[PDB]
Amino acid sequence: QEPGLVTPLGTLLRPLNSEAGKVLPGWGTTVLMAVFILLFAAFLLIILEIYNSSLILDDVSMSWETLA
Amino acid sequence: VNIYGLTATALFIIIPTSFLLILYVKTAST
Amino acid sequence: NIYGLTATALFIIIPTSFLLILYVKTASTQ
Amino acid sequence: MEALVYTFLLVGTLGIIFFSIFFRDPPRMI
Amino acid sequence: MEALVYTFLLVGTLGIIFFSIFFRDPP
Amino acid sequence: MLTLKIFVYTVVTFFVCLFIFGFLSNDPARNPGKN
Amino acid sequence: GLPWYRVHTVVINDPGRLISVHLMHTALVSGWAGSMALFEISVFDPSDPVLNPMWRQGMFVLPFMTRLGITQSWGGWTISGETATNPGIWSYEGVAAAHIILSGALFLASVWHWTYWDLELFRDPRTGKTALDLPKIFGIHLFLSGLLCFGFGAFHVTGVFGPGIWVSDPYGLTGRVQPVAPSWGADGFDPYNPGGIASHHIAAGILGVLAGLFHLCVRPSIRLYFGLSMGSIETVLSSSIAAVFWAAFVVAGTMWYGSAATPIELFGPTRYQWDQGFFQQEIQKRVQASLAEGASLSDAWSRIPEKLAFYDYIGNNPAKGGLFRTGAMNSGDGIAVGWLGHASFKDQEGRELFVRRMPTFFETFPVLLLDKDGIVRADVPFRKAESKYSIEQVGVSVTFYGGELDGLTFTDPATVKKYARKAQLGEIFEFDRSTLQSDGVFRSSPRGWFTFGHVCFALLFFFGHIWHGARTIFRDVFAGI
Amino acid sequence: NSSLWARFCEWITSTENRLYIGWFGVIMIPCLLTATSVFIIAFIAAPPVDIDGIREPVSGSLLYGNNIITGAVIPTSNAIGLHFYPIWEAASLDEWLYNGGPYQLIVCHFLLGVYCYMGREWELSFRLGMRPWIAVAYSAPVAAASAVFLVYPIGQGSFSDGMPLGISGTFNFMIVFQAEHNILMHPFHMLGVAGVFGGSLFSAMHGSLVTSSLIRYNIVAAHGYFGRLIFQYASFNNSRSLHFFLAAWPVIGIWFTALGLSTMAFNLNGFNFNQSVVDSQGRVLNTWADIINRANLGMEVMHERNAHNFPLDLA
Amino acid sequence: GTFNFMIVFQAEHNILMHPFHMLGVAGVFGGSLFSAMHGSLVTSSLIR
Amino acid sequence: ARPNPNKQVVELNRTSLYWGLLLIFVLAVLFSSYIFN
Amino acid sequence: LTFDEIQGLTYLQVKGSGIANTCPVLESGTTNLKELKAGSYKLENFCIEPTSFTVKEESQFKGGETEFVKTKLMTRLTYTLDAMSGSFKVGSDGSAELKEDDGIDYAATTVQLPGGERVAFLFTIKQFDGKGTLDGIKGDFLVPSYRGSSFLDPALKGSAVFSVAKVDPVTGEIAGVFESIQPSDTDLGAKPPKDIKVTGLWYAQLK
Amino acid sequence: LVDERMNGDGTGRPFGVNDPVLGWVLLGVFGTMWAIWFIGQKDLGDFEDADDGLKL
Ligand SMILES: CCCCCCCCCCCCCCCCCC(=O)OC[C@H](CO[C@@H]1O[C@H](CO[C@H]2O[C@H](CO)[C@H](O)[C@H](O)[C@H]2O)[C@H](O)[C@H](O)[C@H]1O)OC(=O)CCCCCCCCCCCCCCCCC
Ligand code: CLA
Ligand code: CLA
Ligand code: CLA
Ligand code: CLA
Ligand code: CLA
Ligand SMILES: CCCCCCCCCCCCCCCC(=O)OC[C@H](CO[C@@H]1O[C@H](CS(=O)(=O)O)[C@@H](O)[C@H](O)[C@H]1O)OC(=O)CCCCCCCCCCCCCCC
Ligand SMILES: CC1=C(/C=C/C(C)=C/C=C/C(C)=C/C=C/C=C(C)/C=C/C=C(C)/C=C/C2=C(C)CCCC2(C)C)C(C)(C)CCC1
Ligand SMILES: CC1=C(/C=C/C(C)=C/C=C/C(C)=C/C=C/C=C(C)/C=C/C=C(C)/C=C/C2=C(C)CCCC2(C)C)C(C)(C)CCC1
Ligand SMILES: [Fe+2]
Ligand SMILES: [Fe+2]
Repeated sequence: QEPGLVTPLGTLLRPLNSEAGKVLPGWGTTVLMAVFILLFAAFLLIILEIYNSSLILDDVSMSWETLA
Repeated sequence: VNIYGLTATALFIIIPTSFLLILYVKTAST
Repeated sequence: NIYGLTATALFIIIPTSFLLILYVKTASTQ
Repeated sequence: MEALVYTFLLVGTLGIIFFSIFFRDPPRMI
Repeated sequence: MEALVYTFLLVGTLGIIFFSIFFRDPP
Repeated sequence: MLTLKIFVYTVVTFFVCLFIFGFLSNDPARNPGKN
Repeated sequence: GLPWYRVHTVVINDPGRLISVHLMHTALVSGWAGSMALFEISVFDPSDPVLNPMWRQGMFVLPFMTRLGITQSWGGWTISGETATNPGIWSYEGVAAAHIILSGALFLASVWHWTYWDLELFRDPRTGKTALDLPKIFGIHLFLSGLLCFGFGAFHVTGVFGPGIWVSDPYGLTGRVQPVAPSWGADGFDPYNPGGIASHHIAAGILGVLAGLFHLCVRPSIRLYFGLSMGSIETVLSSSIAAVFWAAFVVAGTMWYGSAATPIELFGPTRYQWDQGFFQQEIQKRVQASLAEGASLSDAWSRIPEKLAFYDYIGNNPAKGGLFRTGAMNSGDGIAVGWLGHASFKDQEGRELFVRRMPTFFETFPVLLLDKDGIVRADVPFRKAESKYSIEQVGVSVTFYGGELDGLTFTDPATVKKYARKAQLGEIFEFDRSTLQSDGVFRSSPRGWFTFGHVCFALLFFFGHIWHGARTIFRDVFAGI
Repeated sequence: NSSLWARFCEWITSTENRLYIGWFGVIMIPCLLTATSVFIIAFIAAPPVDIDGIREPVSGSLLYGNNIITGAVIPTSNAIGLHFYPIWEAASLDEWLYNGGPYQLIVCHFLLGVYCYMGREWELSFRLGMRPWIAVAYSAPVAAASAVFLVYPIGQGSFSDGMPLGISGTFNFMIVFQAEHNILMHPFHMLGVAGVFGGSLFSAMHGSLVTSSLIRYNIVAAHGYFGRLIFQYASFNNSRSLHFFLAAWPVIGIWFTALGLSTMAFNLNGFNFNQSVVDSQGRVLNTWADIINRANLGMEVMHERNAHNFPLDLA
Repeated sequence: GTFNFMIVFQAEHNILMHPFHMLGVAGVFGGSLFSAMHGSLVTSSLIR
Repeated sequence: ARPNPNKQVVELNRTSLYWGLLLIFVLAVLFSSYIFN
Repeated sequence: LTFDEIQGLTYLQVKGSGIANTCPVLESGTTNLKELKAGSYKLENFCIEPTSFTVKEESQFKGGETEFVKTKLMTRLTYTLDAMSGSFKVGSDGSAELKEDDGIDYAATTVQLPGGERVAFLFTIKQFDGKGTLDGIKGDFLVPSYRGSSFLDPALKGSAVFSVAKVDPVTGEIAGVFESIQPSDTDLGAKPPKDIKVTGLWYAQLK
Repeated sequence: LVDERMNGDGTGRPFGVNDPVLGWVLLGVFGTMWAIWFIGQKDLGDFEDADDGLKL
């Protein structure tokens, strides 16, 4: 149909929204994503067990008395 | 401060407003 | 009682007005 | 409380005036 | 007036039921 | 408190100058008639 | 036509009107924040910050404003309890007014974006049809979020440019807004450590800006693009809802169990502090130290601040409220006005008797005065029931130490029973039950209300995530089969 | 292309805008919005104002135990007199509130706004090729407002004698004015009342006659009906003449009542007929004018409770 | 009144530890389960 | 600025109206006693 | 401005400047205060100008205590006592006496304390009689009712302390600082009176 | 003096200015507007001929 409204701000940001459907052949960088997901899961387990007193460390006290 | 005054004012504001909105929507749809 | 009565009145009135408006919009086009 | 009710009534009246001035039905075949 | 509003709500529900029974739209 | 006076003076002067120079901008020829 | 539950799907393929409706929602949220702040300031009573804290008056938004540094008001008072000098722009009323103005501006922007929608920005240069390059928008927005997070964690909480955050001592007696130095190391993951906030925000901002740059530069793989349906916008909604209820669970859990981000001077004590006798143990240790110093009972018990004794009271326990017991705590059992003191019960023989404290889980608990070894010595029998160890038979006498009632001893069985019932709840306090026509039944803290609301929202949003993921991963059959 | 000023004046003097922003509009809009904002803020919340200048203030704000009917923006303090009292002339904003600055600010901006509104009416009449005399008709309420808010304070020497911006303020001002000047007995107030009543009468009659004659642009049958009714054949058979009379009557009435107001502003009261009918011996006989005088006397004694200190109210 | 009747009944007679009440509970739960399953299957097997 | 193609109208038949009214009134009946306390 | 400068100005120049509310300043003279010859003098042109209007108020917080807080003035100027006349006696040893007889010895005033509460009072020193050393002379004065008995709806005493700071023996013209505490408005008995503390400067021409 | 004031209500200063910055602001704003109008005057049409302008 007819071209839409043209505005200087729209033209300024036009290059950003101009690569729809743009992909890499193959699996790309999925292995790196899996590695980072595994690392994040390990870190989440760290903090969850620390907060749950199921993983006790010398420096952390996990108590209202740590506000001292 | 009485409950009667506040509830009477609220009803008088709302009920005719709802009735008028009903009629206007009926007219606009047709 | 003012809080509860006001809440009950609003809950009775406003959604019923919304539903009636939608129905009257629907029923206009046979 | 009552001051809030008066303020709400005045604000609603002003809003109705604004909507009537701006969101009006376009006049055709005067 | 709590009994009054309880009765009004119950009567409203009964009226809705009656209207649904007898004033349903045709298929 | 004098800053408020400066701001008000600036605004009033700007609007009055707009009014004055508006009517000097060939206003009588803004009519829609034929002449 | 669309049924009543599909009306908001008209902007599913129109970016401009989507921006407009999201702007309208943002304006509504900001307006609610401003109006709630104004109402809270209208209702708040800053007269006494010791026995009538803000968490006692059912204040919801005020603690969140105070958490980040807003400690002054245009009314001439501070949340600490001192006269306010040069309050400045950023006061409670200032914040409320700013939020209201922002809501109005967002409303105007939403109207503009709704009116003009056919922008060339949303048109694909090749095809000429409306399209969105979802990975690149995600990259930009993640970059902005990381930048803002790093700025907040490096300039606001650290006090380098901002005002800091609220920090308090372990027992919540002397707290205020302070700069918080970052704490890198094993701690910081200690939830009750304020430095964790700064360290986390700095590190997460750095990682977020790096990830934003990556997602901005690198295009997704075709296998991942088809697998996650990156071409559709509904998968974005499902993933966002997933992250949202994850965050809701995390925040509700942090609120309920307490943390450095939820100080007890702003939201109130915790259920588990009453369960484990936190304040009771602190008070006992302090009075024992004073006694061992050489002081008597009365002066040693007088050294205990009224705030600490107020915390050791079942009324402030957030787990004693009810679902429909609405309103502030002050409407529950009156306004605290003074501390009577510590009650000591002694039988005629001379043995000191200790009243068993009611567990946080019973609505009604029988009153029992136990021995030093736990053996039952006295007890008010059930109503109009034959007894063998009643107060009258045993002859229990109560004497008070410190506080309003100091050095006064009562022997009349009626007042002894009354004070035993009072001490069953913990510390005994004088209450004004006439100002607010208080019912007499405990309400719930803002902590409990926040936790309940957010857990319910998180469950509903989990269901929403399931539904929207199902819809986005089954679009071909959901097209109207 | 055209310079910046050319584009700006093309935009200002454009008939395509939803609301015409005329060259009078460029002043009308800011003044009117400023007056509206200050009036709303003062009405919603403002501390009591010392109208009488005797160290006792009166409250007229909703947040100070008032409602819509009894709320008002209290006129300026008597101690100020006719002096200009802007915000920057007060030591503190609270002092400005106490002495009654907002009333003066609102009155000044509102008068400027209405004058520029009349100007804008003329301007848009000119831009559309119309005969420009709607502003002349509009001048009558403008003149009345100027006499109420400006001329009377000038004549009486203080802004505290002006009309308060409130519903109860209007009634208090009217009772005060009748007590001090006998407004009801003035020929100009009689002409204003006649103009208002005649305006209502002619409005109702014209509406009924035109609506009845709009059968399935007014036809000549309505003229025959009117001639048969009140025995005034050929009094009004020209539509232009009839509509000109409709415009002329209330405008002239309001002009004359505003002139009477401004005349009393300079202490030129209405008719005085007390102690006129006298018995042969010399005794005075009461008349309805004397009962009006008694009512005025009752109004006058309770006029200012603690403001006067001399027997005669010269102020 | 219904709640009081149920509580008093459980007090006097061990309603919960009775095989017939167990079958009643199983019947109600199975009725809800099968209603949900049948509704879902039929409404999902819908043709265009 | 032009006629938006994404134009649709909401409908609500009488059965839906009855269902909604019944739901509202039943919820009010259930919760009024709790709210009045 | 000194007395000569004040008297050298016409009425038109002073009007609208706020000078009429000011008090003459003693530029000349000596601060030794030992050049004031002992004796009695007729004190004339006795003028007083306050500088602060602190009022005693109960602290809003429960744990607080009553304290003197600052206020904002409402009445435009009209708070300066002037044209007072009386007698002033100074002893050779160092004792001194001050007494006020007539003049404009009172002025109604209204000040708003923080929080919005405005309190009125009658700043006055009438019938003052102080005795004491040159620095630290103390006395008391009467405070009339804020309003007369004729007022309708819709005695009290206060202390003061003067202290001469500079003296000009050739032409008199003694100047100093004063402090006083007086009760607030107590009309209609609707509220207990409050205490206002006023500090300021005082000038006098004893010749 | 309790506080500070402008003290210019009844002085009758010219154009209500008591500080030179006010007069400078007046002249600056007027000069800027006049300069803009002078620059834009070319688009209003020149009335160089002796008999020109709206007339009857
Ligand atoms: C409001 C009340 C205030 C208190 C009372 C004050 C009283 C003041 C009385 C004196 C000024 C009265 C001015 C009344 C407004 C009417 C101006 C006007 O119709 O003016 C119209 C005429 C038109 O001029 C003509 O304009 C023509 C068109 O020019 C155009 O075309 C030309 C080629 O043909 C050139 O290209 C030229 O560049 C281009 O602009 C020609 O140039 C003619 O040669 C030229 O004569 O202007 C001229 O009369 C010449 C300019 C007149 C004086 C203007 C003074 C402005 C202020 C100066 C100081 C400013 C300081 C600013 C400081 C900022 C920093 C702090
Ligand atoms: C110097 C480095 C540093 C430091 C000191 C911290 C410090 C902290 N981080 Mg941060 N963080 C960092 C770097 C750092 N972070 C980086 C580089 C990342 C990657 C971007 C993150 C990402 C991150 C996340 C995503 C979260 C933290 C959280 C935390 C806090 C952990 C303790 C806590 O509040 O309990 C948190 C206790 C937990 C148990 C965490 C919640 C996780 C559980 C497993 C999920 C809950 C169950 C789940 C919803 C399923 C529902 C089950 C239900 C039905 C029963 C603490 C303030 C957590 C936080 O602030 O929470 C308040 C948090 O959620 N950090
Ligand atoms: C300039 C912007 C600005 C500023 C400075 C404030 C400031 C404030 N707001 Mg307001 N607000 C704003 C805009 C702003 N607001 C807008 C635009 C809205 C509309 C949406 C609101 C709506 C709003 C409400 C409804 C409320 C506030 C409240 C507050 C106060 C508490 C601080 C806060 O937000 O809680 C702390 C902030 C958070 C906990 C946000 C957490 C963000 C999550 C964790 C992000 C996680 C997802 C993220 C994308 C993951 C990426 C990770 C990556 C970086 C690695 C504070 C005075 C509260 C208040 O006291 O009322 C006045 C309140 O109730 N605000
Ligand atoms: C999750 C968000 C949240 C949270 C935790 C709170 C928490 C609180 N609010 Mg706030 N509030 C909120 C959102 C929130 N509010 C919003 C969005 C509004 C705007 C509408 C308000 C407006 C508001 C006011 C005006 C007041 C509070 C007050 C309070 C306190 C009293 C507790 C309470 O609400 O009891 C009430 C709790 C319930 C009624 C529980 C609801 C249970 C279910 C969901 C109800 C379902 C009813 C259903 C629709 C059927 C209706 C039947 C019909 C007859 C009506 C508490 C600190 C009060 C206070 O103490 O502040 C001074 C107070 O005066 N709030
Ligand atoms: C990020 C949040 C989010 C967003 C943007 C959407 C957006 C959408 N949803 Mg999803 N949804 C969500 C959360 C969200 N939903 C959650 C949490 C649930 C679980 C409860 C659902 C369950 C759900 C279903 C089951 C369906 C949708 C549908 C839709 C679409 C139409 C909206 C609609 O129902 O018409 C507008 C809705 C109304 C006019 C009804 C509003 C009446 C509500 C119930 C009462 C009033 C609530 C109150 C005013 C505001 C509460 C605020 C609270 C959230 C804090 C739209 C794309 C529909 C769709 O497209 O499917 C084809 C659909 O069938 N959603
Ligand atoms: C009832 C649970 C449930 C169900 C049925 C679904 C179903 C779905 N999700 Mg959701 N989701 C859930 C929970 C659930 N999710 C939770 C808790 C989160 C975290 C907030 C998410 C986050 C999430 C995102 C971000 C996305 C989905 C998506 C999807 C869809 C595709 C499936 C997928 O991506 O893998 C689902 C994968 C899992 C449920 C994880 C498998 C179980 C793990 C491996 C176990 C790990 C346990 C480990 C040992 C730790 C032990 C902890 C112990 C110490 C306590 C589908 C509709 C995607 C989508 O919409 O597709 C278009 C999508 O983008 N989900
Ligand atoms: C607090 C908020 C308020 C709560 C109030 C709760 C009370 C109950 C409300 C029930 C609302 C029902 C709305 C929908 C009704 C409907 O669709 O009818 C559809 C049918 C159409 O049938 C057709 O109607 C034809 C006539 S006509 O077409 O309708 O003009 C006719 O030919 C024939 O009957 C048939 O062909 O309507 C009729 O048959 C007759 C018209 C009835 C119109 C509604 C009247 C409602 C009266 C309310 C009185 C309240 C007091 C009594 C309460 C018991
Ligand atoms: C991918 C992705 C994601 C994520 C991302 C992230 C966020 C990542 C992160 C990651 C991370 C952030 C990680 C971390 C980790 C950490 C760790 C792993 C640590 C460890 C530690 C340790 C091991 C230690 C030890 C010790 C101690 C304790 C002390 C002493 C010494 C020692 C050594 C012994 C998501 C899902 C979102 C989405 C999709 C995509
Ligand atoms: C325009 C503008 C303006 C104004 C503004 C304003 C004023 C605004 C407001 C706004 C507002 C004022 C808003 C509000 C909002 C509110 C809301 C939004 C609410 C909500 C609520 C809710 C949502 C709730 C819900 C619920 C309930 C009911 C209970 C519980 C449950 C639930 C959750 C369901 C001005 C001119 C000034 C300026 C410019 C701009
Ligand atoms: Fe007509
Ligand atoms: Fe079936």
